[PDB]
Amino acid sequence: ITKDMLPGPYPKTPEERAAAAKKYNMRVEDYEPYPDDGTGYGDYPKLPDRSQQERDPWYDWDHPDLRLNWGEPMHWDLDMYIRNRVDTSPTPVNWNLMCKHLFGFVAFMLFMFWVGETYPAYQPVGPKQYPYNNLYLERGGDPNKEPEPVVHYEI
Amino acid sequence: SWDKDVYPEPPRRTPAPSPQTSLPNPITYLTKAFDLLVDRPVTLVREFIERQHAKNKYYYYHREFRRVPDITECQEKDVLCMFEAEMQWRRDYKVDQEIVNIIQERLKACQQREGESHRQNCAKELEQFTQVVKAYQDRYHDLGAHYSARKCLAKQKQRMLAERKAAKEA
Amino acid sequence: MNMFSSLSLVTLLLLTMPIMMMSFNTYKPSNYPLYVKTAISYAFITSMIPTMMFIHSGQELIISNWHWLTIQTLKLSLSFKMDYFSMMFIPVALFVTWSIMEFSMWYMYSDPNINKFFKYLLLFLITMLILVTANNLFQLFIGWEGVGIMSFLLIGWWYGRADANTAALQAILYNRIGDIGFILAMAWFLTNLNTWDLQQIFMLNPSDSNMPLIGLALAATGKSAQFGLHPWLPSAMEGPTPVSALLHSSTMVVAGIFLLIRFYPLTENNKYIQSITLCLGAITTLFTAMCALTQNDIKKIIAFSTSSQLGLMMVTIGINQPYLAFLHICTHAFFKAMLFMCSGSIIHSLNDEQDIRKMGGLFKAMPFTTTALIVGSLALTGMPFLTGFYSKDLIIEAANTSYTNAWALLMTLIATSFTAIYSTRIIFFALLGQPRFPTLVNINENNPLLINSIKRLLIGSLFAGYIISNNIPPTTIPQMTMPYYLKTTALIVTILGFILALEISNMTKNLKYHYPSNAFKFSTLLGYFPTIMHRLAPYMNLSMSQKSASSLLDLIWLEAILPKTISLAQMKASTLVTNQKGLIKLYFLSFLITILISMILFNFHE
Amino acid sequence: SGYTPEEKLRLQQLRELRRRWLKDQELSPREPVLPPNVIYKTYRHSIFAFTHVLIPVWIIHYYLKYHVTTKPYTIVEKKPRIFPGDTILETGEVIPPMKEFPDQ
Amino acid sequence: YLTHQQKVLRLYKRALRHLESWCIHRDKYRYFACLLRARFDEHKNEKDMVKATQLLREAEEEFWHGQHPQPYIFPESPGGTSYERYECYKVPEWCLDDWHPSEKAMYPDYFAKREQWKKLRRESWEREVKQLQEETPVGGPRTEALPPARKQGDLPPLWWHIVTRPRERPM
Amino acid sequence: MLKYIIPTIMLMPLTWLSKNNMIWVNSTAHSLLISFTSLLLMNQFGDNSLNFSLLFFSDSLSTPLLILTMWLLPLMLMASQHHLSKENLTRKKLFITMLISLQLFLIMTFTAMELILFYILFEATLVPTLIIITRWGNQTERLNAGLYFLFYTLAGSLPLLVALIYIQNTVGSLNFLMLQYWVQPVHNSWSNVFMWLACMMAFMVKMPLYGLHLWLPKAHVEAPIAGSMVLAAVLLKLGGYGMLRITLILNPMTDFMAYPFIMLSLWGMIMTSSICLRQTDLKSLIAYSSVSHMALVIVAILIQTPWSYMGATALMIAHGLTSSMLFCLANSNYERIHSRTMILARGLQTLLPLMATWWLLASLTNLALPPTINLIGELFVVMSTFSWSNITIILMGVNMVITALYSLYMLIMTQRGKYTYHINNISPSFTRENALMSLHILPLLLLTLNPKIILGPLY
Ligand SMILES: CCCCCCCCCCCCO[C@@H]1O[C@H](CO)[C@@H](O[C@H]2O[C@H](CO)[C@@H](O)[C@H](O)[C@H]2O)[C@H](O)[C@H]1O
Ligand SMILES: CCCCCCCCCCCCO[C@@H]1O[C@H](CO)[C@@H](O[C@H]2O[C@H](CO)[C@@H](O)[C@H](O)[C@H]2O)[C@H](O)[C@H]1O
Ligand SMILES: CCCCCCCCCCCCO[C@@H]1O[C@H](CO)[C@@H](O[C@H]2O[C@H](CO)[C@@H](O)[C@H](O)[C@H]2O)[C@H](O)[C@H]1O
Ligand SMILES: CCCCCCCCCCCCO[C@@H]1O[C@H](CO)[C@@H](O[C@H]2O[C@H](CO)[C@@H](O)[C@H](O)[C@H]2O)[C@H](O)[C@H]1O
Ligand SMILES: CCCCCCCCCCCCO[C@@H]1O[C@H](CO)[C@@H](O[C@H]2O[C@H](CO)[C@@H](O)[C@H](O)[C@H]2O)[C@H](O)[C@H]1O
Ligand SMILES: CCCCCCCCCCCCO[C@@H]1O[C@H](CO)[C@@H](O[C@H]2O[C@H](CO)[C@@H](O)[C@H](O)[C@H]2O)[C@H](O)[C@H]1O
Repeated sequence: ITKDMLPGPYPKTPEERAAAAKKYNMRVEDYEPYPDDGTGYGDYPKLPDRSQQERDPWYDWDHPDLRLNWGEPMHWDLDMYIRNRVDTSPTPVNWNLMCKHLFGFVAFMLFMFWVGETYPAYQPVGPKQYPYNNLYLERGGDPNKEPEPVVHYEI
Repeated sequence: SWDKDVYPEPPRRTPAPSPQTSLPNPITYLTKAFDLLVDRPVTLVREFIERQHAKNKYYYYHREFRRVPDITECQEKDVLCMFEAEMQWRRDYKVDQEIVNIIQERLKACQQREGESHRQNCAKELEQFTQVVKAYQDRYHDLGAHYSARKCLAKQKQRMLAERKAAKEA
Repeated sequence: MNMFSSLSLVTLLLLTMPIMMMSFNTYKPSNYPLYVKTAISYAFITSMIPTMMFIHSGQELIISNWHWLTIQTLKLSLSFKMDYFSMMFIPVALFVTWSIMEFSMWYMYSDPNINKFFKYLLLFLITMLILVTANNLFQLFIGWEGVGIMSFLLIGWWYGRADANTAALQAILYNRIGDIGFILAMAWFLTNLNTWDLQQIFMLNPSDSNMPLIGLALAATGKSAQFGLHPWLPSAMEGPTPVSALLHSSTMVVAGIFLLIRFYPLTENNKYIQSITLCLGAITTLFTAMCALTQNDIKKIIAFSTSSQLGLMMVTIGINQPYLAFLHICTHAFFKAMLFMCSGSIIHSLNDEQDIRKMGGLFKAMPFTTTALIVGSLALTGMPFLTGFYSKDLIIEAANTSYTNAWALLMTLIATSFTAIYSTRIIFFALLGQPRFPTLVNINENNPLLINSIKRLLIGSLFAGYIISNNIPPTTIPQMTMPYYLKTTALIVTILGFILALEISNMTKNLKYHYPSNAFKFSTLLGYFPTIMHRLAPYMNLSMSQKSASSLLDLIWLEAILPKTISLAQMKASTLVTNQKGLIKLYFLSFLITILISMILFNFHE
Repeated sequence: SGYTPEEKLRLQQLRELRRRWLKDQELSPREPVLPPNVIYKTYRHSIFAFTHVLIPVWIIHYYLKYHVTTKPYTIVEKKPRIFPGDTILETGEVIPPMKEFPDQ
Repeated sequence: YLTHQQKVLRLYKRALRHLESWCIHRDKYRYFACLLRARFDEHKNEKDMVKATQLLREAEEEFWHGQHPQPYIFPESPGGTSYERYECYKVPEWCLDDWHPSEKAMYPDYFAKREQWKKLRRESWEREVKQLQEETPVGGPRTEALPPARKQGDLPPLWWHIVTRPRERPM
Repeated sequence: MLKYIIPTIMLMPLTWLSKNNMIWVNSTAHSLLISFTSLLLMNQFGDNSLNFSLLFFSDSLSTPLLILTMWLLPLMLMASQHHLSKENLTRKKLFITMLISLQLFLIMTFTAMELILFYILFEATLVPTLIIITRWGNQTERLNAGLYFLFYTLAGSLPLLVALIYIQNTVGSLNFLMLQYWVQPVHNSWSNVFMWLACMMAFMVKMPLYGLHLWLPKAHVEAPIAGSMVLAAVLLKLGGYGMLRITLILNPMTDFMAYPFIMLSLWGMIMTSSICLRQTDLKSLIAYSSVSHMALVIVAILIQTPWSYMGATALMIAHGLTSSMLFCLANSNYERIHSRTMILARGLQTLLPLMATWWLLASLTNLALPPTINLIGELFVVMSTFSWSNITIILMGVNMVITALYSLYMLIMTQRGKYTYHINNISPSFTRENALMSLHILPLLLLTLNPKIILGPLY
């Protein structure tokens, strides 16, 4: 690899754009660099922000696991778009609708748990009764002191 | 083997077998098989090993450290005295760590031994643990990684000053 | 004592022996899988002896054999708790693993790395036993992370498949998030109680236990796949079926529940933690059962079933019935392991087909798998006096008569009806009707390893719950007085679930074409939680990692503000100094300025 | 839609080669050339129990009896439950029975 | 890049597979598979291409609305439960060259035959390259198609990695 | 220490007077013997350190660092002898001489009694290290890596020299045993703030602290394998060892001066862990992993608790073996495919089964699987930072999640999936490479059986 075949600065003139496209093995009509802010993209092509999962799995790829061909320009975020990471595939339900139903379901359940906490179910019974002043000694009470007696009567 | 005063154990009360079934107890026979197949051969091997040990009796000793003047008696910057006082303080620090460890072991043994009645029946051990942890915290807590006798003494004097102040105004 | 402790340790040591022999000392790869299977069966026998002594007299003990490390006042020792929970779980776990490994000698026969598979299964078992018998939190964490890493290696068994690797890492990710709660509890207990030992934690019995218990709850959320950290469990169906059987029955998933049971002396005094666990379990049991209603992959249906049953155990924790939660762990291990092996039997017969839409007509072709599948389905739905009835029905009765969140109670009961619906879904589509599988028929379930392994778990799924309930000592006061409609609620809502499920299933045979509702898509796609979270969270995190942390800061601004600016200034200064004309006149003129300034401005002459 | 004549010919030629290659993966009779009832089911189970249960339990029991249990609090047992009407083996003490119950 | 006919036939196959996922039962699927074929048949002879494209455009929108959110996938197809399952067992043939001589000695006959395949590959390479040179336009190849062998005794150019590729079930 | 310094020096005549074909055999055999004798430094006492003479002393902190240092020299020789095969004889002996000289400077650095003696040997390590990087690195960027490495170090180290000389004038001694007794508290003033910074910044750069770490990913990506091993395993720990000693004389000012550096470290460890998830160079990923691990050590040293100092010591030793092992693993791939790009060669488990096992074990130690000493060290720091402030558990817990993701991402990318079709030169793992990996992992795991020897003086 020679320096002329390595990424360079943002292309300013149409001849540079035609030269950059050639270096990246692209049509000059398909080649578009990242916007020339000060972020450091240079002339590296901006390719569609699509996961490698979206590529045709029946094509005879040079790298079948990545679904990449040798010599094709790699997406800047290729390592984020491998099939083990971010998928951008179309979904049967619209993204916005999907968020409404998931959030709505969660919000409803959280509300109803507050309601059920404010209005608990219980049985029509009085408290459980324990002997020996509510088991004062067994629960660890100080032997040397004296609890106020807890008395339970028959009914 | 170990001092029972240091590591106390209440007297053990085992109930006697009082069966109310006509079926044989599978554990009893298994217990007998274990003593025959496992305990007896193991005891013979150990008894042979103890015979060899009895032929070659030799002794080791618990090192005894004489007391030396502590940091309070050391003149400022006198490294020769500070060094011996500092080494003694470091040894005592290690010993106090193990004293707390003994008390915690007593507390943990009591909790397991007393079962479901442990809350009422381990009050004495929980008290002793509470008091020793308080004393250990007073001596050694908050000194930092670069602790020393000098810093420990500074901590104590601050505590004595606060206790004097509270006592006086009271 | 000496027999009890010796045999309890020999059980654990026996399980490590096939691992140590892999050091080639006495090694015969001819039948390592049989060697490992035999070791499990012997360990099961030796573990029953101390179990019998506990049932007889209640004998329990703690073995702190080896002193590992003292950190000032924190003495760390290898310690084993041989109590109620370990003496009952170990034989159940070993009995189930015995069947699973025998099933695997058939299911994985043609795998070239079958020896490594059995080594990994055994390591999975060992780490769980470390978890279950651990007496201190550090020893527990060893087993806690051990099972997690063993799941990673077994979920990703077929490592050439990207989806298998993705699922394996997903299990690690969700479980590490829960582990944050585990280390929070360890830090809190060390700071506040000066211990990681259970004895000291329970003796000191802190009243202000909200922080440590929330930590333990978060750890249980990840490990037991409760709502919020739940998706990884259905994703773990990437692993070979024997992994799913062992993962869902007697190892990983129940560890989260088991952790909360081990700390019941704290949770039973904290009503705030009870409320949180109750609600977390209720949404889990309802949500995952709902997802199971529309799944078509047989392993995924059973996976969502496990999450739903795990949610039920979390409910049982919430209503302060830890011993009933433990019993459900034991009963559930039998019929849930059987269900996976039955699905493995079908999957193998249909050449790795796992979609129930391509099954059917197997009721007579696979009579023994059919019988095991029906028994397991009935045990799961709580048919009276099968193994599942002896925990599930007590749990429902206890929840009905408890002072509890009313909404959580309804969610639990509805999820019980859904359990009957998705169980019917498997039976209807897999066994009944006409075959929907390919024309070359290769159905065959006549291998003795398959039959015997399923047979042992079938016997357990009938009698294990009855035998266990009649031997364990009472530790609570069961609530046996209640109105008839609270006593029979579990059976009634289960029956209605069966009736409603049958009508739904038989309607699929009508010559009418229906369009999917939003509820159908919500259930099918798992409430969209994986679709949104598994895309948005990785994307945002991975975008930040490159755009900001790596590029913006490391490659740009941290370079610019120090080395790049310092170098620039020096270079500019150098050019100023050295860009001289070489003229005598100019140099001597600057001498005149220097001398003048030296006196007028700085008074060097004074 | 159908193979062009040139595509048909290439597939036919590759097909011949592939089938010859697969046929060449078959092992010959001598390969690999390796360098140089009820009772027998009791034996394996007998030797296995000896080397995997008896020997390990001999080692553990010796280890526990003569090293672990010779140190304080290494093996701690919950004390046995004592019910009314029991006899203590150590002392011979007899625990009194509970009071007389009311009828129920 | 797909013609109109290719798009219409791909939609038909895709719609039948999702239809079968909904129906499940074979008799029910047969009924609706015939009704669906009738809809495609109702416009088979449409000649105004603008009209036909609109029909195809609308049919794809109808398919998207009515697709199964979890369609049946053949186990070994992309996205199936056995997809890529055996890739970890596929080992390239060149690995055999690195076997120790004592490992090769275990299969004398296999490795004699392998040596003949490598001889065939070596003797054929230069002719393969030459054929590709003289059959490729000046600018370069415009498609990925490869030619067959022309002369007798020649092998189809670039055959080795297709012929000697791993078996689908290599163990 | 003469029983170690002198035999280390003798390795130089040994290498130069060896037969031409026995330079690797002789130097490797005898450096292993020196490592064996290093275990005699384990004679440590509960109260006093092992004080040999007026120049050298060894305590529980420097002992494990010494044994790691002397263990690494033979491993480095084994790792280097393959890529140096075509080098001419005299230039091989020079390379080995630089490695021996680095070991000589390091063992004297970790045992120097006097802080100025420590400074000089602390600084002498730059010369052989810089020479190794710039003379025997493969790429053009090694010259720039040498400069960044050199001037980042000297930018902080020259102020340290002024501070140390100032301290000796004020106190009268820089002997560390003397300073333990004559230390005085540091009062709040702008003079002491800059005294504090001069005393700490040189060590922060070497750790490296987040924000002063840019030199490190350069130095690794350019250094030869032996340079990477000693850089990661030992040279980073000069900074940690430096702070552990010098913080004695900076109290109580460290109470608040630590805040900016704890923040940089607590946030830095998450930033550098996240960075690892998007690295394309395998050597650069391992380098960024070191920055994240050393962030814990900086936090541990700065909060100054017995638990944090024990965790810091265990972490430094554990990271030394793990990180050096990872560089050796990455280098073994590099010797076949001659590229550091992580995604280039995949599915290597299919082609190199046993090597994939070393990859798994190095990954599990990197993510601190219990009870590895990696986990012991990290856990002790987590326990102590929670007491410092409960909220740190959020940051420490998040970093544990990210560490698992990138540790296993590296494992999955290179070992699993499908192999690259056109990479057909993946020859079987050599005995030398397998022995190199085992000599990392085996001692690392054996230390789990007796962790106290790597927990430092606070044990
Ligand atoms: C036993 C189970 C107990 C828990 C049951 C929980 C049920 C609670 C469900 C809450 C979710 C409702 O979420 C709601 O769904 C409807 C249906 O599309 C959406 O409705 C909206 O979107 C659709 C489709 O785009 C359009 O017709 C229109 O824009 C509008 O109707 C709402 O924008 C959304 O807020
Ligand atoms: C924070 C305390 C330590 C701060 C130390 C800062 C002092 C400078 C350290 C690095 C000095 C290296 O010396 C010099 O640095 C610059 C960049 O910095 C390098 O130059 C590099 O950046 C410049 C500008 O982007 C490019 O023109 C050049 O192609 C590239 O190599 C020189 O090739 C190197 O010779
Ligand atoms: C904390 C105090 C530390 C003080 C340390 C002082 C270190 C001084 C290092 C040498 C300074 C000069 O080093 C010099 O820097 C400049 C830019 O930075 C480099 O110059 C390079 O980058 C600049 C900037 O794009 C270009 O204009 C130039 O064409 C290119 O050659 C030189 O190649 C390098 O030789
Ligand atoms: C009065 C003070 C004088 C002090 C002098 C003390 C040392 C005197 C050494 C004299 C012998 C030198 O030996 C001379 O150099 C080297 C080293 O041995 C030998 O040749 C060398 O070849 C290679 C290295 O290249 C090695 O195998 C080995 O070092 C040696 O065999 C020469 O064949 C010999 O002629
Ligand atoms: C981890 C293994 C390391 C392997 C190291 C290999 C090198 C070994 C170096 C051996 C050095 C032995 O050095 C010598 O040993 C003898 C024992 O015979 C000691 O002999 C002395 O020991 C003690 C000294 O208090 C007394 O009992 C008595 O004065 C005498 O026996 C000498 O004090 C010591 O000078
Ligand atoms: C990564 C970058 C790290 C940067 C860290 C910055 C830390 C800043 C520390 C601030 C404390 C400095 O030290 C502080 O200075 C002030 C002066 O302003 C001193 O003030 C001193 O002189 C003033 C006169 O104005 C007196 O009123 C005061 O009595 C006296 O203490 C204090 O004695 C000292 O407390």
